[PDB]
Amino acid sequence: RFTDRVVLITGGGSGLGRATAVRLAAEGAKLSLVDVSSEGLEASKAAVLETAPDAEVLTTVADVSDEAQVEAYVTATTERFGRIDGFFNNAGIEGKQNPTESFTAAEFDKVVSINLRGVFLGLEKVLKIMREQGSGMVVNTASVGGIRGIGNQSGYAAAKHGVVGLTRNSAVEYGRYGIRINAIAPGAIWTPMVENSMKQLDPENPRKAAEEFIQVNPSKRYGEAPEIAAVVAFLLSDDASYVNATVVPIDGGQSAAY
Amino acid sequence: RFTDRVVLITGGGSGLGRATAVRLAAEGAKLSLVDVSSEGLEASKAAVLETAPDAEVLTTVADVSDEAQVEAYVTATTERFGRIDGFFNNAGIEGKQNPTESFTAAEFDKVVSINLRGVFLGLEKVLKIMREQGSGMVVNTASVGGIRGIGNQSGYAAAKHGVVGLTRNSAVEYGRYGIRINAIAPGAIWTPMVENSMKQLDPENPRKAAEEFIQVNPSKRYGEAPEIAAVVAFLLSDDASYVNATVVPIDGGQSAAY
Amino acid sequence: RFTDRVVLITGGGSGLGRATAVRLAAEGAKLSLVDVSSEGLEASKAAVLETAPDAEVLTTVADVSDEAQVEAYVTATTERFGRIDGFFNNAGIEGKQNPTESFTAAEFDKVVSINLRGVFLGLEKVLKIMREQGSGMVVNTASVGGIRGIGNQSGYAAAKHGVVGLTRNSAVEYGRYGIRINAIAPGAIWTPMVENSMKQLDPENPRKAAEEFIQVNPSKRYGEAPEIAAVVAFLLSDDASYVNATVVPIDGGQSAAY
Amino acid sequence: RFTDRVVLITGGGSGLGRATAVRLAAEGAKLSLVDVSSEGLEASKAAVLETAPDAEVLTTVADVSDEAQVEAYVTATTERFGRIDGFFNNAGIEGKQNPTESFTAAEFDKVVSINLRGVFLGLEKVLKIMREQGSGMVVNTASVGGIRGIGNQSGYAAAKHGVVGLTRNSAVEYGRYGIRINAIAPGAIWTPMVENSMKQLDPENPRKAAEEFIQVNPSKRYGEAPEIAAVVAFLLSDDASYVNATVVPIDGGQSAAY
Ligand SMILES: NC(=O)c1ccc[n+]([C@@H]2O[C@H](COP(=O)([O-])OP(=O)(O)OC[C@H]3O[C@@H](n4cnc5c(N)ncnc54)[C@H](O)[C@@H]3O)[C@@H](O)[C@H]2O)c1
Ligand SMILES: NC(=O)c1ccc[n+]([C@@H]2O[C@H](COP(=O)([O-])OP(=O)(O)OC[C@H]3O[C@@H](n4cnc5c(N)ncnc54)[C@H](O)[C@@H]3O)[C@@H](O)[C@H]2O)c1
Ligand SMILES: NC(=O)c1ccc[n+]([C@@H]2O[C@H](COP(=O)([O-])OP(=O)(O)OC[C@H]3O[C@@H](n4cnc5c(N)ncnc54)[C@H](O)[C@@H]3O)[C@@H](O)[C@H]2O)c1
Ligand SMILES: NC(=O)c1ccc[n+]([C@@H]2O[C@H](COP(=O)([O-])OP(=O)(O)OC[C@H]3O[C@@H](n4cnc5c(N)ncnc54)[C@H](O)[C@@H]3O)[C@@H](O)[C@H]2O)c1
Repeated sequence: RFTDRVVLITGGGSGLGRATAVRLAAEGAKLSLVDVSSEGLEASKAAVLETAPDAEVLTTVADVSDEAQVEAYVTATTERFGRIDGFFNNAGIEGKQNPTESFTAAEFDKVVSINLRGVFLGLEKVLKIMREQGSGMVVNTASVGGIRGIGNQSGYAAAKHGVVGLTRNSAVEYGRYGIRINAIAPGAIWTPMVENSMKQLDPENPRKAAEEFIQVNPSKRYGEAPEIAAVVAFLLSDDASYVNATVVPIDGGQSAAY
Repeated sequence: RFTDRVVLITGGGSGLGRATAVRLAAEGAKLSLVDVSSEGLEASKAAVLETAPDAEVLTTVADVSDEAQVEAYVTATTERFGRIDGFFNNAGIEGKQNPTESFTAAEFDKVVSINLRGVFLGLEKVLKIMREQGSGMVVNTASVGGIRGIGNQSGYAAAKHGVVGLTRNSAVEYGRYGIRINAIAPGAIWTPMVENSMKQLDPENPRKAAEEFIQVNPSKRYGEAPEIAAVVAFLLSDDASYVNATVVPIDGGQSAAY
Repeated sequence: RFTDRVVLITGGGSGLGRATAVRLAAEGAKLSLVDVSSEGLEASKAAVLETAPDAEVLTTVADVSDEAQVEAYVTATTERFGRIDGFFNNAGIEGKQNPTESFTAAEFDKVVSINLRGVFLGLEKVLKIMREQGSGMVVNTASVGGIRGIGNQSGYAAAKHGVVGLTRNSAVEYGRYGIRINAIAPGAIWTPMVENSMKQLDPENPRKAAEEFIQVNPSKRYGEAPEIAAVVAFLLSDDASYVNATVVPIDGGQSAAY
Repeated sequence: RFTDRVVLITGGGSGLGRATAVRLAAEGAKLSLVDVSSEGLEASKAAVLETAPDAEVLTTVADVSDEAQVEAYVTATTERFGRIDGFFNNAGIEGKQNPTESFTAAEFDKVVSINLRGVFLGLEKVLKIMREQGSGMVVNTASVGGIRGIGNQSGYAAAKHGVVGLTRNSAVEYGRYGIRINAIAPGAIWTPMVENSMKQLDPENPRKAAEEFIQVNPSKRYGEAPEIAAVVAFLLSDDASYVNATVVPIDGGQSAAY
């Protein structure tokens, strides 16, 4: 579904970004990966070539919270491929866990700058190009914490709910051009962020924390990165031609459970 | 994604059911189509064979509001294919439009028996088979009227919201077996039901009614049947392996717009 | 806020209905209580008179699943008071717990006839009267099971989600007259229904079942009937003059928690 | 319901903040009003005293985006009253209307700093006091734009959705102490912010813009400030003792309408 289509992925040097890069490459996509980690980008490109030896992959180091660097990764992508067909606005961090009264303004500002502002900046720059093209698909990475309350994550909760807001508002504005903007709300997916999250929950026994967290999930298991990549591939393809402004939870069913 | 996978579709003699049958067959599925209309079933099978000449298609005439007939189509399916990998619980009617005070108990009961009871009976019989298999994917057809208020459709609104309830409740029960149960919430899709709906809205000028209804939609256009089939194919495939108890609107973005 | 105002309550012979009757009478309301239990209705009236000695209370025995009896209680109410200012469409049953494949059509039909059809019939008759008056407030009792999946309650989940649907659809139709129609979504409130529910969950140890069920609740406790009555009094008063088509969870925050 | 109870209100110098101050004072509350406008505060206190001459009202000039000033208004409140029983975290601005690609990072940052960061800072300082007290009620002002997509308001949509996120996350954290945190989602309420919003929509004819905007609303009219104050009074009182982590739309029913 992606033969010769250009997909831009932020946070493409690890986890969901990498898994999505691999899935899209398998479907024929041309890729532009963006991340602050050159080490991660190198590994993601290598992972991609293992699945698709002829895949064209561009890598760019950029901090999504910096507007100048956002313009930089967008320019790098268009100069290399000449267009942007898909955009996985995915970069993000968790933030240090703490109850609201102890979360701190510094940490709140940090999480908001990357998770929310970064997503806004990406949309501001990429949507202009897509409107001129008269086409384009976008997926913003929210979280179940973007539609429900997890606790001890003021910054993340505010930022991820904010991402859903950007998704709904932008979708209403650009849907008339054929552009589709949706968000995914991943739950407990075993990625580097989630592994570290469990480390925060119980530094002395992260394994116990992880096992305990998933007990209440209807599917009774953690999801894997490729399971998220499969949904993102759907939302960036022609198969989602009439899906717009939606939030798709990928959580085994927990957000719908009482 | 459906090579030799058996998919059972109710309401398979027209519209969304037919479009989904065609898309799934193109992906290699074996099909069991169910409908009250033998003539519609014949046309759907011919349509499937035009796209996939070697497709195996079973057809069964059955009224979903009758428990005996529901058991009959499920039995016909297992005797023919030996298993059920996917289930598109899609049959339904709109009901005669009227404000709540004039909707009538007769029409309310009619719509509920087909749109809600029919979906329940399907789940009751099929989920047993899927649990025994240790696998299965289910998609129940709700509507944007199942998550929002459209007006003048007491019966449809109650029944479709009910379908969402069955989806959420059953998903919480069967997710532990690897089974996934989700619902689609189609909006303005041009099918025979929507065409007839606009005729009810303004018998004197159905085209004017259709044009006026879609003016507020963010995508500025009606959706087409294949656009629904593409989403159903995703939700019935391995790509939706961690998606459960969700409702996916396919409405150009209108349910999310204020 | 209810001096001289007439409020009609179904399921007024116990739990939430009785608690609401007491609260409304304390606020000066005239009452019309409806229930299948004559014993309950008389105990409710007695409870009302303890709080408001001069309260005017009418009691009518009626089964809400029977349209003729619904018309009977509405007529009894208008013949005695001459108008209906508020309507707490509250009667309901839980239904025998069982997974979807074992829920049975008989039990499904039973729960739907009382919880869903009963609410529809009440709206059909009462909304005509309120439209003619040019005023009126309605509260339909849904449940957290009407917005989330609890498990083992196909009938209840379908019917309560259906109640939310009736609420949204009817609210869109009658809002223009100044009429407001909203729904409440109670969670773990200790009433006779919840008491019996825990008995179903663990017959040998219902006390342990109740204890374990509430552990995950953010408020860490069960709600009490008067806490629901307070919200209903708000929704049936002039304070809710611009609140329409909403679902208000009264669950300590569990439906919002991941 | 508020005899001698201390309620702190940000954005208390105008619109919803002022109307809420008046309603709460009528119910016996002691008030602490916070705003960047000294004239606004003076006018609000005068309005309160006209309704309740015996009310105790403290006013403090502070910019909610500045942490030092937030700590200052909280300290001013506790030194004057010794406690904080209710908190209406309400201050906010709209932001200049523009499609996403033209919204600008500067305007995005401005709206987020006041509407989102301001709400977080308020919760961080006040929830500590309420936890120590073992009691407290909080209402954060979101918007229909915090649960739906309005269009042309990237900053507002992101910030208000973020407010809903803080509401849910904090509510899950503090519900165990008996504290309740909820959000209101006002729609078209005729206040100074909305009047200015219509001027942005059509500078040439703001009246036409306003009339056109409300046409689709189910209630067929704009809401008034006292109608919001009535809901906030409910949410800050004992009547909402089991209501937590919810978002209550006060929009005539439009967010529920398709
Ligand atoms: N339950 C949940 O909330 C949940 C679970 C999984 C993922 N997610 C979301 O999915 C997305 C990806 O997460 P992941 O699991 O793959 O984590 P990850 O840490 O494996 O990958 C995130 C990538 O983003 C990069 N990154 C971080 N800050 C950046 C910045 N300022 N500029 C550019 N790149 C930056 C990191 O270096 C890393 O390569 C994130 O938005 C995350 O919040 C949420
Ligand atoms: N906006 C919306 O609400 C919207 C728009 C399109 C479709 N839908 C839903 O999609 C589903 C399919 O709709 P469609 O557009 O393809 O309509 P359609 O009328 O073209 O097809 C519906 C099929 O269901 C069959 N059917 C009806 N009652 C039946 C019964 N008792 N037993 C068995 N079969 C029965 C019909 O014969 C027909 O073949 C329906 O559930 C419908 O409610 C909703
Ligand atoms: N968590 C939850 O889902 C939850 C918790 C409490 C209440 N509720 C809902 O609140 C409402 C009140 O329930 P409750 O807790 O007070 O239980 P309850 O059993 O104490 O009271 C319900 C009343 O409804 C009456 N009733 C039942 N069927 C009837 C019929 N056919 N016609 C007329 N009256 C009839 C009963 O006789 C009883 O007096 C119900 O709709 C219930 O589903 C839901
Ligand atoms: N449909 C909607 O979205 C909608 C409609 C009305 C109100 N609201 C929300 O309700 C709240 C009140 O709005 P309103 O209608 O009363 O508008 P308003 O302008 O009349 O009052 C808002 C008050 O907040 C103050 N304020 C602004 N920035 C501030 C800052 N940095 N520090 C301290 N005070 C500050 C203003 O001076 C003003 O007195 C806002 O949060 C607004 O977003 C939303």
